[PDB]
Amino acid sequence: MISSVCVSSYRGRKSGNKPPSKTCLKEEMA
Repeated sequence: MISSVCVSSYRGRKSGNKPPSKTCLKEEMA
């Protein structure tokens, strides 16, 4: 695997669409 932090370094490494301003992930979990 790739040594990363809590996240698995997956394509959705945008921070995830939080409850407000869902623009971080904006890529179906990728």
